[PDB]
Formats: sequence, structure tokens, C-alpha cells
Amino acid sequence: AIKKYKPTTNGRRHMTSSDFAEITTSTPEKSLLRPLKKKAGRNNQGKLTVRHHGGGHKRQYRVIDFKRNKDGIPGRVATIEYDPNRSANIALINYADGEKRYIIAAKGLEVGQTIYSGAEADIKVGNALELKDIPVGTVIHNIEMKPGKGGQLVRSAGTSAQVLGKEGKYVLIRLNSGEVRMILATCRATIGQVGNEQHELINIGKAGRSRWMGKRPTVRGSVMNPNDHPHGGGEGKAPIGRKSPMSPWGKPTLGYKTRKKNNNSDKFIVRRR
Amino acid sequence: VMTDPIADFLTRIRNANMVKHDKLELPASKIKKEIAEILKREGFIRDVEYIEDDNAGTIRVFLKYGATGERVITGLKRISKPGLRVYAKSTEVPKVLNGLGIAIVSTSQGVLTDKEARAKQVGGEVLAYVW
Amino acid sequence: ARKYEIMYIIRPNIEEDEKKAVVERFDGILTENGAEIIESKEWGKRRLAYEINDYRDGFYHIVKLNADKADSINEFDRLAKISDDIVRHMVIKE
Amino acid sequence: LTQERKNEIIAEYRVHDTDTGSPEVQIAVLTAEINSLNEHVRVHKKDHHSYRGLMKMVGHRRNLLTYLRKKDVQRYRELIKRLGLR
Amino acid sequence: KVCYFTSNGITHIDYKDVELLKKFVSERGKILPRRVTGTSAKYQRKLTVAIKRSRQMALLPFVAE
RNA sequence: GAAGACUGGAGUGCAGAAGAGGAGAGUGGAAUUCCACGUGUAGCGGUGAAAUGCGUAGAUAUGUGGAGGAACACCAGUGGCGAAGGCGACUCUCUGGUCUGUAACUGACGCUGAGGCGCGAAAGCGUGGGGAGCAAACAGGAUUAGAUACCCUGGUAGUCCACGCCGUAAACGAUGAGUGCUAAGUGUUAGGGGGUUUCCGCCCCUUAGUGCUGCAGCUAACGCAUUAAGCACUCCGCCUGGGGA
Ligand SMILES: [Mg+2]
Ligand SMILES: [Mg+2]
Ligand SMILES: [Mg+2]
Ligand SMILES: [Mg+2]
Ligand SMILES: [Mg+2]
Ligand SMILES: [Mg+2]
Ligand SMILES: [Mg+2]
Ligand SMILES: [Mg+2]
Ligand SMILES: [Mg+2]
Ligand SMILES: [Mg+2]
Ligand SMILES: [Mg+2]
Ligand SMILES: [Mg+2]
Ligand SMILES: [Mg+2]
Ligand SMILES: [Mg+2]
Ligand SMILES: [Mg+2]
Ligand SMILES: [Mg+2]
Ligand SMILES: [Mg+2]
Ligand SMILES: [Mg+2]
Ligand SMILES: [Mg+2]
Ligand SMILES: [Mg+2]
Ligand SMILES: [Mg+2]
Ligand SMILES: [Mg+2]
Ligand SMILES: [Mg+2]
Ligand SMILES: [Mg+2]
Ligand SMILES: [Mg+2]
Ligand SMILES: [Mg+2]
Ligand SMILES: [Mg+2]
Ligand SMILES: [Mg+2]
Ligand SMILES: [Mg+2]
Ligand SMILES: [Mg+2]
Ligand SMILES: [Mg+2]
Ligand SMILES: [Mg+2]
Ligand SMILES: [Mg+2]
Ligand SMILES: [Mg+2]
Ligand SMILES: [Mg+2]
Repeated sequence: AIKKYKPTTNGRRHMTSSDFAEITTSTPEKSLLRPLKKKAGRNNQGKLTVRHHGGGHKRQYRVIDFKRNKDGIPGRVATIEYDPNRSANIALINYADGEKRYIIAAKGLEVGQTIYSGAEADIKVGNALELKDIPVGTVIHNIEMKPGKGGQLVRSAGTSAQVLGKEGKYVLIRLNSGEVRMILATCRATIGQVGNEQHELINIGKAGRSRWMGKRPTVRGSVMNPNDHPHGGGEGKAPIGRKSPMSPWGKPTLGYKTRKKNNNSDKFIVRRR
Repeated sequence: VMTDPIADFLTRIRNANMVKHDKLELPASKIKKEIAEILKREGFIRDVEYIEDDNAGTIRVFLKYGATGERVITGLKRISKPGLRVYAKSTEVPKVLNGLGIAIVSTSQGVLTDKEARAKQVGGEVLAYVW
Repeated sequence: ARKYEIMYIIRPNIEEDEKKAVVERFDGILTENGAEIIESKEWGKRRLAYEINDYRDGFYHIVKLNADKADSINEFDRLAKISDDIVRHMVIKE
Repeated sequence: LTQERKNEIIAEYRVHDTDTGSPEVQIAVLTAEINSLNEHVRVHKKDHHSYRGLMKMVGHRRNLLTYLRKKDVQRYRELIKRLGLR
Repeated sequence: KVCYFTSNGITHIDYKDVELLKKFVSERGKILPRRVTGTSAKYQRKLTVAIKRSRQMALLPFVAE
């Protein structure tokens, strides 16, 4: 659920958070952990190329299975855990082999269920199938774009895509953004919606809470100097004294479309958002 | 629900008088016996009979009309209702219609009319006015 | 405990070898659940009153059941909508 | 409450082997009904018309309990310890 | 003028009995009013549940050309 | 007040019946709109008359296909269900109440009910979706002495969904709830009994609803009249010249 906090202080006044009712265990699977090091937006050369990053709580990588290519082995859900590296939760699945791996937790996935992948899998929440074996109208997630590569298209918490038709070698999908797209029929997908739907209702409440997650402050361009930003300067507060609002590097920023005009995938996009 | 069985006796007679019905019958009770029996003593009702049944018995009353169809009873009233009971002392017993009517009083010596009560110096509950 | 009656329509361009493949399949999935089947009968080819899908005719089937948990009809309903062989179906209780 | 399920409760609380309208029998059956609606109302939260029928069972059950207490106290304290009431 | 189902002793109307139901709809598949067919009030209700059930399984047409 | 007894009140049992009563999940067909492609030429649309608007960048019309949302044609009925608000496509799951017959069972266990607790059309409010038609605000065209209107062309919130608020209406039968008594005539909904007849059908009696006409009675009059505004008993709510309010 969503947990409101009592207004004891001025920083806890508007703050809300999840209660983590779905999470089952608090210890990760040791043999599936890899180290991460923060980069703070620093380049290959050490330059700050993407700004407003750096300096949060330290985390550790949990290696996830997006390919889902273990076919014919019944996999049993063991726990549902917390992942700092993504908005959705994850589920630990240990197969009849003895092997264990993490997957994205779908909506309604509970401990004790059995999960299948392949061609003979049933259409149930958690199973992985090729897009040609999925009937029209089902809600899927974790769509992959090239066969054998791994899930990539719908993966954040509460997101879902819907199968929409067939065109021989391709399948129509209505992506979460509202886009209709053509994807090969030999690419896989998982049935269901993605786990943690309430994630968008959280009110951060504090500036320090943004700092905990790795976000440095954002300075507006109107309070800079003329050599710093196309908006800086002027005596007092100044309007946007230009034809259009501008990014820190020129290149208008409001309404100006930035997709390449000679793209090679314009023939696979049926209708844009 | 039924809160005043005596009032039903009083109003069933009144309802039958308007349409000149020659008889009526209604569920019996011990207290209704004297009230019905009293009315026969002063000629207010022409006859009364009892029918014995399983539940409580049944009583039918034969109404009385004069030659050329004039009512003998011109009105019935309940005084001591369940919502407000009334009691009368020996000297407080009234005279309904200046002695041309009667009042039924439930004294400690039985249920008897107003005229008889003043001859024994007893009071009680005033039940009905019949004129 | 409670009896039902199922009618479903199979696509007309289907062959005898593969027509009875789905009749025994849908008879099966009503059996491992809490039901005991009574009468599986087929009317035969009929002319549909309207063009429900790309087809115009179809094979009609009748099934009678005595179910208790009333979930074997759920499994039938779930898997009937998903197969390309059944074009319509209906469950009736009396 | 299915018909055969009701007839087991009746047979389990009869004061003698024939009656079906004893206050002991009626309360036992009424108790079973409100312990069955409470699950329906719990999940079907916005079913207000059915919830009114619940409150007419609770009031009716309370009326019978009050009558039993006045008439015979010893019987009354036996039911509440057996049905788990207050 | 006379109820068909009452006179014939019919107590149940089936939606699979297309030949019986075709006598109770107009040329365009519309259910005839009760003052025309003469059927009783009780069995007019049962009759329409049968027709509406059969329309969905394409045994009778919704609208007929 | 206390001790017993009874079954006409009340409730349970047993056998039937009807119903758009409620909540959840899924599915169907007409129709409007938008999109893509054939055919085709100069108007379409609109009004009391017009004009704004759409159309040669090829519309309106027409044939084919796709997407999406909302309401459910005939049945349909002073018909039905519910305490009121209200409930109309189909199927299933979970649930509430009512009517009829029987006389097995308990034996007054009942009625009303200030404070209290719940439900409660539409508009409106908060958060997240959805958005086809309709449409406050708004824009343009007409009408008019003027026209911040009626009329025409467009159109945003809203109307739809989930959860949480709000607590009002000509929320009306302008008629509080319970009980009993008091001419008839005639439709209709759901049952039961009897006579005719092989059935069907006709007739009579009876229970619970729903309409019309009318006697006594009531009313200032209009009118009500066994579904009383008649005759009675119990409990609750409310009123005491108009404005201010
Ligand atoms: Mg930024
Ligand atoms: Mg800022
Ligand atoms: Mg400065
Ligand atoms: Mg500059
Ligand atoms: Mg400037
Ligand atoms: Mg400045
Ligand atoms: Mg200045
Ligand atoms: Mg009774
Ligand atoms: Mg219903
Ligand atoms: Mg409903
Ligand atoms: Mg259509
Ligand atoms: Mg003119
Ligand atoms: Mg066109
Ligand atoms: Mg009612
Ligand atoms: Mg029920
Ligand atoms: Mg029901
Ligand atoms: Mg009724
Ligand atoms: Mg006895
Ligand atoms: Mg009450
Ligand atoms: Mg109150
Ligand atoms: Mg509203
Ligand atoms: Mg809103
Ligand atoms: Mg919104
Ligand atoms: Mg104007
Ligand atoms: Mg418009
Ligand atoms: Mg609401
Ligand atoms: Mg007001
Ligand atoms: Mg008011
Ligand atoms: Mg109304
Ligand atoms: Mg009022
Ligand atoms: Mg009254
Ligand atoms: Mg009355
Ligand atoms: Mg009547
Ligand atoms: Mg004054
Ligand atoms: Mg005043």
C-alpha cells in the first residue's frame, strides 16, 4: 500500500512511502550478486557529460534473466525481493535442476507458483513464449527486439503492452507509450503486467531523500550569467527574451522534435504516440 | 398491533350502526362479557350469545332498532385509554347526557353502571360512555 | 450437484482427423477438473444466421455436465476463447 | 446456506428430537448465516443491499437472545458458551 | 387469441428449438408483440430469453435483410 | 408484580413460484466518429430566410477493411423488483428479500422508536485512467432599436471507469409507522381450491399486489372512498400572520 506519515516535523509533513508488504525476504542470493561503482555522469575521459548525478547510497548488482531461454524445466517461485537498481521488484526462481536465477516480478506472482518457458507453456502470468504463440489481445511485458538477445521493451513497474495482430513474419504490438510497432514473431515475451503499480504515487517529501538516490541540485538557466546559458543575464528577474526557450547548448527545447529524419526503423512503426 | 381490545368492541358496534347491520360477532374476552351483558340490561342491544371455540370463543351481538329504523344507540366513546388511564372517586362519577345515557365503571365490586355505583359509594375506572 | 449444458461451434474448414482432435481435447479438460461428463453429441454442419467470423457455416457440439466446484466450466471458458478452432461457445445452467 | 447444511445445525441443537422452532435452534441457524455473510460482505465491499439483510439478522438474533435470558437464565448461559457469543 | 404454450401443455421453452421460435418473430427477426401472437404474459417472458439466447449462437438472425 | 396454561400475533420447519433486487468476471449486434484504399464530379451542410463552416490539396455519396468509446432497437405492459434513491443486451460466480400452500415446531419471543449508526438522483471535489457522441464556459454567423439570449457552425471541463469525499432535490402519492372494522362493479400480475369437459376452454371461491368507477362517511371546496383524506387505539416527527429570513 501507500503509507502516509504523520506531520511530526516540517520535513515529514508531505512524505509518503511504500510499506513493502509484498517483499518476502530481506537477504539477497549471494551467488547472483555483482559489484557496482558509481560514475556520477563522468565520461570515459573523466568529464561530466550528463549532469545532476552522483553521490547516493551504495548498491550492488543483481544479475537478472531477461532471455528466459530455459525451456521445459518447471521453475518454482521462491521469494520476492527488493532491487535498488530498478523500480520493479524481482522474484527468485529455483528450477528442478538446482539452478537459481532472478526474474522481474509480474503482477499477481506469488510464492509457490510454477513458471514455464518454451513452446508448450500455458498462457499464464509469468510464462515466457515466442510472440507467434501468443493469442491476440493478451497483455504482455518484457518484449525483446532481436531473437536470442533478451527482454528490453516493457520492463519498469506497472507497465504493460498488448498484442494487436499478425502480418506474417511480424506481430503488431501497442507499446506502453501508445505506439504501434512491428516486431518479429520469433521474439519472446512474458505474460502479464509488471509488478509494483503504486510506485508512481510516492511523495518524496525531503530534499535529502532525493540526495539519497543520487540526484544533485538543478539550477535554472535564468539565474546564470550570459556566458553560461542562453537565458542568463538581465537586471532583476528577466523573461525568456528570445524567440523560443533554449537548452544550455542552443537547440530549441520546447516542441522541437529530435528524432533522426532518415531512420532505418520508420518502416516498422505503424503509428506514433 | 392490537393495543386496546375494549376499543374494538366500542368501535365495532359504532361501525355496524351506520350501515344498520342487524348483527355482528367478534373475539370474546372476560371483560367484554360484562360490557355486552350490561348493554342488554338497559335495552341498548336486543340480544347476545356466546359461541365456544378453540382459541378464545366468540360472541355475537344483535343490534336493536326502533320501529321505522331509528338507532337505539347514538354514540359510544372510550375514556380511559391505555395512553392515559382515568379514575373517578365516589362523588366524581359523571352523568352521561343528564341521566339519559350510562357510563360503565370497573369498580372494586365488579363492572357496573354509573347509576349503581353512586348507590354503593365506590369509584373505579371509567370505561365507556353510551348514549 | 449442479448440471450445465455447453454448446460450441467449430470452424467449417476443418478435417475429420483434426476435428475429433479438439472434441476429445475439450472433453478432456472438463474431466481432470471436478466434473463427470454425461453426453457428448454433435448436431453437424449448419448455416450460421450471420457472418460471425470470416466463416459462414460451422459444426455444432453439445455437452452435458454434472459439476460441483463450478470451476471446470471456468477452465473450458478460459481455453475456448484462446483457441483458433472454436468460434463461439455458451454455458447454460438448468 | 445450503439446505442439508442447515439441517445438521437443527439436529445438533434440538431440545427434543422433533422441534424446529426452539430459541436454541433458531439462534444456532441464524449464527451460521451471519458467519457466512460476513465473508461475502468482506470481499464484496460495495454490496450495500445485501448488507442490509445482514443487519436484520443481527437484530432478529438479538431479540431472541433477550427473550431467552428473561425466561430461563440457565439455558441462556449454555448457548453462549457453546456458540461462542458474548 | 389463444396461448400456444398453455394449450399444448408446454412447460419449458428451449433455445435449440429453432423451428418453434421462428413462428414468434417477424420477417426481420423482431419479436412480435403479445397482442398479436396471443401468448400469455408468463410465457412471453420465457420466450424472449430463448430468442435472445439463440440469437447469440447464430441460430436466429439479429436483423434480417 | 410473581407462579403456571393456551395459540388467532410473531418466528422456524416442509412443498412450490415469480422477479430490470445487489456486487464481481467475461462476451454480442446494430449505429455514430476517425483512419487507409478503389469508383466520381462540383457541390455539401444549415435555416422562418440566410450566413459562418467543409470541398478541386477532390468533398458529399459509395464499396472494402481497421481502431476506439458510450448506450442497450423489437420484447415493453397505470407490467415487475427494492426501505428510499433507483434497477432494461447475454452468460456464469457470490448474495438479500417477498408471495402461496401445509399445521410439524417455539409459545407473546410484539409495535413505535428521541439520541446513535448506515444508505442516499444530479451537479460538484481529490488522485490515476479513458475520451466515440453530447455539451456549461468560450469563439464565429444571423435575429434585434439593443441581444452578454432563443436559432446555426465549432468546442474545453464534465458525462464513462477505480478508490475516497460531499449529503442536497417539486428526494412527491406535496399523504409517518403498526393494527382492526366499514356496500358494490370491473381490468391486470404471482399462487391455491372446486365444478363442466379426454384435454383445452369456461364458471365460482380464495390469498398477496397493482389500476379505474362509485354507497355510507369525511371535507371550505376540489375531491378521498377496503391501496381512505371514513370509524378507532399505540408510538414518533412537525406547525401557530406576511416580510426581514
Ligand atoms: Mg535533470
Ligand atoms: Mg529548479
Ligand atoms: Mg546572477
Ligand atoms: Mg549566448
Ligand atoms: Mg535573457
Ligand atoms: Mg537575472
Ligand atoms: Mg525589472
Ligand atoms: Mg403463521
Ligand atoms: Mg439480477
Ligand atoms: Mg445487478
Ligand atoms: Mg459495428
Ligand atoms: Mg428575408
Ligand atoms: Mg468515405
Ligand atoms: Mg415494496
Ligand atoms: Mg439469497
Ligand atoms: Mg435471488
Ligand atoms: Mg410482491
Ligand atoms: Mg404446547
Ligand atoms: Mg423500526
Ligand atoms: Mg436520529
Ligand atoms: Mg456524478
Ligand atoms: Mg473527477
Ligand atoms: Mg482526471
Ligand atoms: Mg455571439
Ligand atoms: Mg456539436
Ligand atoms: Mg463514487
Ligand atoms: Mg439549501
Ligand atoms: Mg429538504
Ligand atoms: Mg423521484
Ligand atoms: Mg416535503
Ligand atoms: Mg394509519
Ligand atoms: Mg389501514
Ligand atoms: Mg386488490
Ligand atoms: Mg411579526
Ligand atoms: Mg414572524
